[PDB]
Amino acid sequence: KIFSMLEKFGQFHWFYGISIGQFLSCFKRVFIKTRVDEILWLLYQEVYCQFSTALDKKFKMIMAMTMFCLYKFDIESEQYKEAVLTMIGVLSESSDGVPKLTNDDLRYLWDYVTTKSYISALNWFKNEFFVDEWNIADVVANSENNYFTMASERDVDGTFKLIELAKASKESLKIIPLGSIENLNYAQEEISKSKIEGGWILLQNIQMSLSWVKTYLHKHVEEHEKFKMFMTCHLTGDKLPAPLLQRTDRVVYEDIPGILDTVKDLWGSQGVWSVYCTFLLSWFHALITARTRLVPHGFSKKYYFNDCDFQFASVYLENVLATNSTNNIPWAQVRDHIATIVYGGKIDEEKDLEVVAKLCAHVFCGSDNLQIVPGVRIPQPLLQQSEEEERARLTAILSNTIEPADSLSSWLQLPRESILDYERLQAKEVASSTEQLLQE
Amino acid sequence: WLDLYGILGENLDIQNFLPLETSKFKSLTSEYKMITTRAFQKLTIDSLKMIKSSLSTFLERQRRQFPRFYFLGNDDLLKIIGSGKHHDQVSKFMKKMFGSIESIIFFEDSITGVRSVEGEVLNLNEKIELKDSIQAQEWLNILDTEIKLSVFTQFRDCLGQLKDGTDIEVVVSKYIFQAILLSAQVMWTELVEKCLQTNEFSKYWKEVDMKIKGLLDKLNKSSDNVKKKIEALLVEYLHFNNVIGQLKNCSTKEEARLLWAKVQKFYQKNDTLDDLNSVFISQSGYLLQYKFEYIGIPERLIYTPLLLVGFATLTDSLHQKYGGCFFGPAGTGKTETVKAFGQNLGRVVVVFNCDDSFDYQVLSRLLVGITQIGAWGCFDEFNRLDEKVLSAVSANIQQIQNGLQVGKSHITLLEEETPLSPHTAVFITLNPGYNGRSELPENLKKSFREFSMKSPQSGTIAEMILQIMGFEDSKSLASKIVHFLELLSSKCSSMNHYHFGLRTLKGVLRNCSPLVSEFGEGEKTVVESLKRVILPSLGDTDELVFKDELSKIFDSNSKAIVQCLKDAGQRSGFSMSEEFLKKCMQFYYMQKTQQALILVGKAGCGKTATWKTVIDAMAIFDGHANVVYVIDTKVLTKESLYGSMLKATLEWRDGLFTSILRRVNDDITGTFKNSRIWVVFDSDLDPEYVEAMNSVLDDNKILTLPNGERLPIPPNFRILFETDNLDHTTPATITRCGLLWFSTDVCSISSKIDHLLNKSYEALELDKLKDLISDSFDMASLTNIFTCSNDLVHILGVRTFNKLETAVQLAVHLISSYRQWFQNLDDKSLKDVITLLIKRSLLYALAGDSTGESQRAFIQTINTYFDSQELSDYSTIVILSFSSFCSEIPSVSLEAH
Ligand SMILES: Nc1ncnc2c1ncn2[C@@H]1O[C@H](COP(=O)(O)OP(=O)(O)OP(=O)(O)O)[C@@H](O)[C@H]1O
Ligand SMILES: Nc1ncnc2c1ncn2[C@@H]1O[C@H](COP(=O)(O)OP(=O)(O)O)[C@@H](O)[C@H]1O
Ligand SMILES: [Mg+2]
Repeated sequence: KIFSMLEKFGQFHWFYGISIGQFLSCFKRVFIKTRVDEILWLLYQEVYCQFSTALDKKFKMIMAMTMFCLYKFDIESEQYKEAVLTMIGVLSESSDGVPKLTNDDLRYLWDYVTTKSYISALNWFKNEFFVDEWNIADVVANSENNYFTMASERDVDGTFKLIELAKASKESLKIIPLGSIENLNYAQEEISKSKIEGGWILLQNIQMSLSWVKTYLHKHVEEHEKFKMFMTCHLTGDKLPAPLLQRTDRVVYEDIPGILDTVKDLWGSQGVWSVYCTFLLSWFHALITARTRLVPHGFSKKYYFNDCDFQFASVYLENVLATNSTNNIPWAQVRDHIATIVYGGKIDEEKDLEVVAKLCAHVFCGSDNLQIVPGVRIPQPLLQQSEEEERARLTAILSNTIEPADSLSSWLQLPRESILDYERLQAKEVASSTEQLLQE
Repeated sequence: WLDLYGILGENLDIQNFLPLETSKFKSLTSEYKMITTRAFQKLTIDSLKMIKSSLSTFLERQRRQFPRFYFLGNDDLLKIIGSGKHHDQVSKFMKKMFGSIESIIFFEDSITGVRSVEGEVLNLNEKIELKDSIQAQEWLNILDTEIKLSVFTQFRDCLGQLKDGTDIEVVVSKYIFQAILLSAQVMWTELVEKCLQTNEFSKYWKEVDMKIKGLLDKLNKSSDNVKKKIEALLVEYLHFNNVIGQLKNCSTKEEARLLWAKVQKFYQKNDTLDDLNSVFISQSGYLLQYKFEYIGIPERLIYTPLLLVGFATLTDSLHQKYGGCFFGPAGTGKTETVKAFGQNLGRVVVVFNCDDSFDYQVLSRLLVGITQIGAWGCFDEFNRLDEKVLSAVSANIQQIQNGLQVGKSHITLLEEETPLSPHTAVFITLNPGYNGRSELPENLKKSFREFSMKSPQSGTIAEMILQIMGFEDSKSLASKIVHFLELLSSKCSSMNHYHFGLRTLKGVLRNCSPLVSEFGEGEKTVVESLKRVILPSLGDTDELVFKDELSKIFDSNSKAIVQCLKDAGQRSGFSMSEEFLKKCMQFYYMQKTQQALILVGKAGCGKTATWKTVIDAMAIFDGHANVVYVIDTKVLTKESLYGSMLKATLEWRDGLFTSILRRVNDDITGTFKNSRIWVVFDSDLDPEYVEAMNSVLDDNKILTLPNGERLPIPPNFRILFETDNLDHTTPATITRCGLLWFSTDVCSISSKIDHLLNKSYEALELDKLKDLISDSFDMASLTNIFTCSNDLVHILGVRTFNKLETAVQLAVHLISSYRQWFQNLDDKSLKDVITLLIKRSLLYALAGDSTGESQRAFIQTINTYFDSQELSDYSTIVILSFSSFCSEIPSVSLEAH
């Protein structure tokens, strides 16, 4: 049944195709890592962690919902069947009906959907059933395959993630973009050299050299221990060969949908004033990338705030803090430069410049008590603390925060109707897709 | 042979590299000596081309020795190396290497100084004696160093003079523009910091205002070179006054400090022992090093707020050695912003016009050319590159950025190790969301820092520039111009070519500049400039709208040129209608200040005749000989138009337009110096064919070839564009050219008949026949016949206006053919025969593309609408008696086989 699900997913999009070798290898890892139900449970979490990274966010929620479905529909009773199907239906705007009271998690889902919260209702199954998630680091570490491929939509790139991964692994990546015959020949020489003597290699934009990918890469993957191959392709690009993709591990890279999760990631990726400034910058970057997804109401268009803007803003913050050492930090200058030069360069309209100026005025007020979100207030550093103590205190005040269910409205200070429409449309699409998927 | 003898046949210790090439050169020397002796008392060119192939590595190493040779072609490199002792061949290519230098001052076989493009003269600190045995690269390198030292010397003693307390009005007559500019900026930032230490700003504001007024007074009575210098200093001082006035209006000190931080500041270190690195520029905290490269007196931009924010984001990008990315709609000032940033940083920004022909090898060669030099590279229209090439060169660009950031001495690109100068940088200007343009991959977009410049400030630009000419009321006039342009853009028909952005404002100002001597600097001049720029490009109802708004928002001889046009049409057989003469006047007045023109109208509406008779009028009026090159753009491919790279041996082959530009730049026989040269692109404006000339059309006036060749466009080199529609023509090339729309046809039916008849009798008593055929071409019947001819359904739909040519040519051919039997019959028979032939020609020219029933209806209506001889459907003239087709059928009895 799970294989039929994955085959339907591959029937949707070309990148989502699945072979039998990968599934059987995953089943082997189940045993490598009431008994038969325990192996079934471990199979569910192992297959989820293995093949969730090969799908984008909507298909991640689709797969999580239908897998939690299949498990619960197996285990629980028919009243649970009716309640879950009617809750998916009212989430899908197809069938409307209250659930029948019995355990507790169904009541939690009923609370989450009766408060008109949709994204959290979709993610409830992922947080409830599955208790593990995999990033690119977990995929690269826990794979017997030495060949990896990586996909993303246009106007986003995850080469920096692989560069960081190689740096933390004490390896030597070698980026060879494709598109010209000189780069193809250089990549052939380097792939032979790296197979002979070890070393990592990365091929960028493989969809722009489809003939070479169809011949040389096919005959190479078809046929050392410190050697890995990485390939980057565009999800909206031209179709790539099925056997070559089935012979390589597939990872889809996208920005983290959470706000607090984005803050935690940007904090873990990095005197006391420098620590405070980079904490504020991480919070601001997470807030603006969360607001960026809301096309018609959060902004006026679709923008893309990547880590390069974060790096440039952090460099500017350190340059300001080092030069202005008289403790009179030019907060207005920092606000103007971040809202105008660093994060405002890509902005084309004027209402978007106004809203990014409002955001920068909110997050860089330079006050002793700053309330960046309605739940968390970040005090300014004292005059007698150290860098390590400041970092520990900021991590502690970050960890105690709990993201609310309506964090796309209260934290972004937006009208509720637009957010409700966006969440309702997205959850309706996801629930309709899983309803069409679950009937066959 | 001269180039080969210069590189190998005369220089010593140069033949020890390649012995086989030395032997081949000796054999070619013997052959050339034998040929010269035979001439004094084909295969040589082939042998020269064959031995040219082996010279590629030699030229590559020569370019490695002097990195600025990468901007020269192989032939130019041969010319500059072969000039061992003449030394004048180098002086012609300084515009190709440096850009702002056009010649070298020579004195007694020694160098004295350089000469800028704008006519400025820079005197070197120490004259360098030139040896007979020296080579080009040594003295070129020491001249490159000496120019920077001379610029620093002029800046230093000019700054000392200004610090001593003298006024700038006496200093501007002594030093070059760059020294005055840099010293003035240093003095201004020092005084502004002194004022910011306190709360007082009014005294310095008043001092700056009096200095500006004094410069404006001195502007009128100064020489042309000094006029340009004072104009550029006045632009800078207007920026100074704007900044000081903005600082004076700050309520608190914090916002004053922030506003001072956001603007470019020009400091000078007072501890460094190295002279060339003593000046650093601070903006928003980041510091960049002045290069002290010679600039000349460029057209200084008006320092708008958008320009300052663009400068700030360029400095922010270059602090981490990243790339500068400017994106937005066309005609907003991206390339000019990059060039102005470079000029403020004391270097000439080298601009490249990207194309589809720029593959990986070409772009990588350009990158290694600019990184070895240390110059700043601008990749203008970065979207025009192929997506594959854009992804491929991402590795090279990232390698350059990493080498600059880590201070690596050498980088490896194109399978070779080359030094990387720390002064180099890369910029891109691109127009997103346009037809026929690729998209940058994100891994490449992460190596550039984006900035959007969709909305410029045209009001500040117009106000400052009109103040530069010294208009009495600058603020009100600028507001009126900008409001008028906005009303014209908002209250007109939504046509594709109706763009009223900033390039049209710049054209209006450039047209108002030379009319001060005829209309006076005021309202009349600006409305005349607005008319002469915008009116030719508007339609019919939009013309009335333009006139109405011009009368609303604004309160309010040419005999020789019109006489010249009338004479030109008289010798060409044309006729001056109101529309034709209006179009000729519009074309003349719009080309007077615009070097590139687009002629848009219906097919056969009068474009070619218009520009040909205007060309004849120019030849009569000015006395200049005129040569015209007509090129059909889409008949030829891009490779045959611009040029191709022979991938077998990596050598350059010229196209057609490039060939014309090269033979007008070379100027071998002195015939192109005092002539006008017109290139007419008489086909559709494909973006892929025309956008390769964006650097040609705009103020750059340069054609960036793939092989690094940078051919400048001479001021007498004008480009036309004759076309039918602008459906696929992108606005990027629309705004760069003065457009001339043809709302209606420029000629009448009767005048067209008369002109075609005159042409036909020019192509050939005759006076009696001409009078008879002119009398038979009665307009009263002809107009009604042509009006009735529109009812017929015609296959291969052609307007009846275009079918006059077929009718007149067929009729004249018929009379010419039957003239052999026209001297033995009376007048009435002659009239009947001629009118029968004319009716037959009109039938087969007007309804000849229609069915048989339509042809019968048309011969019926031409018989009713014309006494004369009737025309039947089978009527003919046999050897001269009218008959039918019934008796012309011969009896045919075919055999079986
Ligand atoms: N003022 C005039 N007097 C006489 N004939 C004229 C006049 N203006 C135009 N014509 C005639 O109009 C005809 C078409 O005009 P022209 O040669 O300028 O076409 P065009 O604009 O080049 O056309 P296309 O775009 O179809 O190539 C010509 O045969 C020319 O003789
Ligand atoms: N202060 C200014 N800012 C921008 N453009 C200006 C300014 N002053 C004059 N201009 C004129 O505006 C035109 C801008 O062209 P530009 O948009 O830079 O070309 P591109 O479309 O290749 O970027 C130039 O021809 C220049 O002469
Ligand atoms: Mg351009």
